[PDB]
Amino acid sequence: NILEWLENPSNTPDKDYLLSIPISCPLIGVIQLAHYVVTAKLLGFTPGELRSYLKGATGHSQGLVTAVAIAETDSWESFFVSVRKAITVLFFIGVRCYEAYPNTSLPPSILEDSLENNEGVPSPMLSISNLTQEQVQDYVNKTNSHLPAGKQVEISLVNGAKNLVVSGPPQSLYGLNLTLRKAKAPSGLDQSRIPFSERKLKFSNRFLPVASPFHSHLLVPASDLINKDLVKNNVSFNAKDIQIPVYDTFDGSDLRVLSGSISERIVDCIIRLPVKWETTTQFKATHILDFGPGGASGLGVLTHRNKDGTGVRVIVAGTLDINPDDDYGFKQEIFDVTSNGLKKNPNWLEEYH
Amino acid sequence: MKPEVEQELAHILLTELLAYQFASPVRWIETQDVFLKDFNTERVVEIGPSPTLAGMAQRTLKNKYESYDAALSLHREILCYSKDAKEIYYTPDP
Amino acid sequence: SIDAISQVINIAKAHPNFPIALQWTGGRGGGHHSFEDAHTPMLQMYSKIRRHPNIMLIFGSGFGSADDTY
Amino acid sequence: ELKPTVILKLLKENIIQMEMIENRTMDGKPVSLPLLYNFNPDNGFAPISEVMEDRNQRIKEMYWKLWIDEPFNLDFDPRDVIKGKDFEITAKEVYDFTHAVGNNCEDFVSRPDRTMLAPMDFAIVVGWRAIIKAIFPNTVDGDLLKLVHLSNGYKMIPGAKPLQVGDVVSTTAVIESVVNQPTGKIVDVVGTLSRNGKPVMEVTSSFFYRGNYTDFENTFQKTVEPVYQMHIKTSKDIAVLRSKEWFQLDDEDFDLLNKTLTFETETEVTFKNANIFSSVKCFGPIKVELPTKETVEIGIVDYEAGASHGNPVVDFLKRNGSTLEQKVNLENPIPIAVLDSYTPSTNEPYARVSGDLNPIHVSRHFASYANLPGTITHGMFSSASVRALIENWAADSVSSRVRGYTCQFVDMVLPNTALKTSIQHVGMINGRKLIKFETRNEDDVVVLTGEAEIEQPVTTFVFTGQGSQEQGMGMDLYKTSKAAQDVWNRADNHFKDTYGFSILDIVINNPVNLTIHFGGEKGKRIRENYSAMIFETTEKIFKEINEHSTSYTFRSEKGLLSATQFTQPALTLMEKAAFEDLKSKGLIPADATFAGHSLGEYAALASLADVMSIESLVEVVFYRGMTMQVAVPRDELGRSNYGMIAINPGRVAASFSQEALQYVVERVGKRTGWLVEIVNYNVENQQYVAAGDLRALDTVTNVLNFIKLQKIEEVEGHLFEIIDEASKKSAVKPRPLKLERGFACIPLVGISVPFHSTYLMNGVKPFKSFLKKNIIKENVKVARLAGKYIPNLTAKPFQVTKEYFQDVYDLTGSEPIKEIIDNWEKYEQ
Ligand SMILES: Cc1cc2nc3c(=O)[nH]c(=O)nc-3n(C[C@H](O)[C@H](O)[C@H](O)COP(=O)(O)O)c2cc1C
Repeated sequence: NILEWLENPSNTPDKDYLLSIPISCPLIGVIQLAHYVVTAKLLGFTPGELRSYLKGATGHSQGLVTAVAIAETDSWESFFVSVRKAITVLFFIGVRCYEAYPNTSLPPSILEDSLENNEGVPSPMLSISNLTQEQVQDYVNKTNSHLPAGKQVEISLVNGAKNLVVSGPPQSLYGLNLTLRKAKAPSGLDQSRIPFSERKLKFSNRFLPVASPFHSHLLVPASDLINKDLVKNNVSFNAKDIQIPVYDTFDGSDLRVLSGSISERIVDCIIRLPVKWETTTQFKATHILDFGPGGASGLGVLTHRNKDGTGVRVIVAGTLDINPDDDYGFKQEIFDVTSNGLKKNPNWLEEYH
Repeated sequence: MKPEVEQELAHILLTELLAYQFASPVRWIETQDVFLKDFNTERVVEIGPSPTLAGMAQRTLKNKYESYDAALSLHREILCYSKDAKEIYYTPDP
Repeated sequence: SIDAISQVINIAKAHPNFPIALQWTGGRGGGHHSFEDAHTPMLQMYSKIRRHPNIMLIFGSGFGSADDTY
Repeated sequence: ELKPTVILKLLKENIIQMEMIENRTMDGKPVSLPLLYNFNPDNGFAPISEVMEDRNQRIKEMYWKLWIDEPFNLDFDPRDVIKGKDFEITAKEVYDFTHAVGNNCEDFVSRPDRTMLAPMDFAIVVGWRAIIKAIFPNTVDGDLLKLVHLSNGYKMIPGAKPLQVGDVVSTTAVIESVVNQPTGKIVDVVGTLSRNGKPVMEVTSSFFYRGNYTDFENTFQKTVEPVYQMHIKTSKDIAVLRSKEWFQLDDEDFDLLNKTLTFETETEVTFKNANIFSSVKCFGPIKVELPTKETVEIGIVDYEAGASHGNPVVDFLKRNGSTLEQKVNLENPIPIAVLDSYTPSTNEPYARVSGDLNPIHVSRHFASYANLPGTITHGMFSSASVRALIENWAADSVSSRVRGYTCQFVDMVLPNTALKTSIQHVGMINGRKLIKFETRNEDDVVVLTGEAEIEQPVTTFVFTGQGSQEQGMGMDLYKTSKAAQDVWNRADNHFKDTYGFSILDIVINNPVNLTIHFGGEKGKRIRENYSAMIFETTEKIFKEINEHSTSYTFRSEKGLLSATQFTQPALTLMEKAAFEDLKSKGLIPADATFAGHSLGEYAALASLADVMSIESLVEVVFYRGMTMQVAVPRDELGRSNYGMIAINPGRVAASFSQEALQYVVERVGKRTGWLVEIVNYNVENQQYVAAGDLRALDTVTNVLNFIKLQKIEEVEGHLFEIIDEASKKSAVKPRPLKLERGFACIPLVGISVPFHSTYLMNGVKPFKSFLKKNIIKENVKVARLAGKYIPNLTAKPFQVTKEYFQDVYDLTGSEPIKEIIDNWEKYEQ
């Protein structure tokens, strides 16, 4: 009962129930679509007009559903059709992926140990920073050598050069975290008097605020159920109706060009295949609009970090705020009619040629 | 087998095992492996005046099971009667 | 080191109009040398440096010709 | 939907019927409870009066339609056993139950490559129809609308696995007791769940019919009494016991003097009225403790009487014996956690999953007619919810570790109420932890209390061998513990009576010399015991002792406690005393596996399997050390030419594996011809022990020193060059030579015999015969050993199987074994 929670902030469920995917996926989609609608209306555009002003669209994991829905919109009188399509896809993904791998209680000793060692509350996804994929895969391989096939972990998101997320059962990721804790150096440790080659690796790790192991082998059995539900509910995406290229999260290719079912591919990308953000974002552009959730701690800022120095500007389209370094934009930038609306980031090769 | 026959054979094997013990080598590597990996023993309690076998078990853990214990989240405990009396008796300090 | 570069950036920020010549050198240089690699600190701090137009980036510690400096 | 709940009309010209309807039934058809009333206009003040006759029958018929799927019949004996329908546990039912009660453990969730288990609470859904049918019979008459559930409990049967999806379960119920108390009638029911013919777990439930009952002819009781322990000191006690007609020994001539007796009885009484029994029957086995602390039966208790005011047997046992309590409390309770829980807004889902379709939990009108505070929550839901809390916190979310759980329903609880559960570890019982809990509602009123029995983590016991003794070993425990005191005093008394010394004196004072005096008859007897010792391999140990010896003197340099014959018994006694103290504290897990390093095997086999009594244990340990002493040739100075060396291969060379050490030792004992071998494999590539002539250890120590100092068929030939070089460089020294060290080789102090070596292979079979005289045939229990004991010889769990029997041959040959293996088929049949 979303409207009741919105009008009455006290009848709203607790945070953990809101974070479960059968709730989370549809509501994140709704948030993205609401931001898109606000952006279009404040600019006087129909959704088709705003889409036409775009050169392309894409999404990080779940956002791929919203991106395709946006690419199909034409007029305000038919926007709810694509809204229904996207929300239905997200609803069925959430329901079937929660039925495939529901969460269960964690032994309190594990939570106590994680909290004592300044680690997050364990969850089905662990983000690792400052390590390369090669390195993280070696650790994952050694951890998987002991676990059985159904408790394996794997690299789910390649968010950057030294930014990776590993998905799997919360306890397998806790064991991986123990192994990593036995391979890290304290942040305080000064190594200024140690030759560079001999210095120990300082790298971060934390559990993400999520409630399902996405892009993992655990959710595969939900794929057929989701595809049957989408068919029974008459939800499909036709390449002739997508008017801007939508980039696949696994290989960065145009989904329109793909021959099979686009919805099946999107579901496969969300639940099974890993996400390579850089391969997907290898497109050329001067500006990137982030309608996602999370404000300045979301997808837009990560992409900015990955594309710094290449003259690409990122605007967080879902938040109004002032950035001190002004290295990325906020909601005000999209509607500013003066020159401050158009801000370009530095391309070093050209600026210091 | 009938219980009496089983007892007879068990006694024969036991008395034989003991007679031949002071002549054969003490296979402690295999014993430690058996009760650290095939049993996943969570508590090792050492009965004796000094922590000898407990230290041996700790060294065995630090050399063959660092990865296995972490991967399976096995948090083993090694207790010697001479020093870890509180943990054995569950008599925590006030 | 990184901290030294941050302090140089702060100096350049306090005086945005004065030219500041940032002379970066790795531990590979002759004379008194540090323990730092010659490239990772630059890969880390190049963006921060370039956000200040009054800082001039000079690279040293191991050059001898136009071919290896190009 | 809007449905009829109460219909009121005139059934007859004078009879007012108030039919109360329940719409949440087991087949969807409403069930009505017709309540009848008389209308008497002549009594204007109170025209209406209830028809009390058949009222309870009507209430029970309604409850039978709601709970029991069988033809309505109240005419069956409460004394009979109730048989329930076979129940097949499926994944859907486990899912529904766990979601209804809020259990989030992962054991009960479908997961790949794992079988799904059912929670212990599922026993009630499996056996509810059998358990609740116990309070229906006509003889146990009461108003089911005033029924109160007082308590419920589960008890896993030892050695049984937990319930699991796919299992077919049969249930059986019997009424333990039904007693008319002044304020109502209590009915005690015991349900038994069986799987594949074997029983799995037992369910106990106490039910209360509130009201006034005086039909004592229908009541009976059955109580299992506490175990009573009696120590028979004098002939006066024997005379007192024999005067009792109920004290019946199987062997009338049994010698009870200086024996400990335990009485395990059960009392079955029937009541003539509130205070007087119409019949009393007390019966059970009498057993005597054996020297291995084992109890065997020697007689029975039986007592029968008519009208009586009490039980004389238990009165006598209480007055003259001691009570044995399996529960032992920790020094102080250990707080586990305080948790918060909530009752659901509706009782319908739990009712529908458990089958308990009682209208007071779902119907407003029925609850109001019952004078209840509202539509109360099932007490069983609260029990399941608190047990889920305990399982997660007290057992660390390991289902199987919960073996017992009981709850007392103290006060009622209403829907949408916040509960507050405090869990704590208070004691132990047979290796399991005792968990108390208490649940308070928002007004701080206790509504639920109970106990849980949680297994400890998988445990192993390892017993240290020789080399760690010290003056005062185990003496503090001897000061404090009674079990330790009993162990040492039995050993000391035996040593004093047999060999004329006290082991406790040696442990406490560590004398340098000890003389035994043979004056008098006792002395002569001790001299005989000394003379009878032999080292068939038939040399006599103590060759100087003869029929003219008046005394003998054990000698040493630093202390006799560091002498083998006295060292081994002291260590064995200290370890056994420690383990017996642990046992007296309810601290030993029943499935614990054990092993012993060298002399440790004996302490371990005595501590965990009670294969031999204390007096037998110390004799074998004393003889074992005595044979070792006279197993090597010693000069007049007691300095032999054999020793032991501790080696650390990883210290001589980082790439020197144990197969590399095994190479050097075998080659150093091959090209030189002297006796040397690895006796202990302690830590892989970090700790090894070699035994042999003290001379041949110096060459090994030197050879490794050459390997460490330098970077080291050709390989075999090259090593032969090294062995020869060091071989002569130490042979020159006198026979009682000195072993020094390498960077990684450190000899042991005080060791002169190469035990755990092929040297002592001749004097083995005679030692086997000696053990057979001391470890008796009947004292071995295979359940105590099978799968738990790990021998140093064959480092595999003790299994009585043809593969194990074949295995012992491979290491060391044995004539009896090949007979067993060859005739293994004869023994099987
Ligand atoms: C012989 C010699 C003397 C130097 N003296 C100084 C000095 O007095 N002060 C200083 O700041 N750097 C000094 N340096 C460092 C260099 O000026 C410069 O920072 C850098 O190390 C040159 O790197 P290269 O030797 O690889 O070309 C000296 C270097 C050399 C080889």
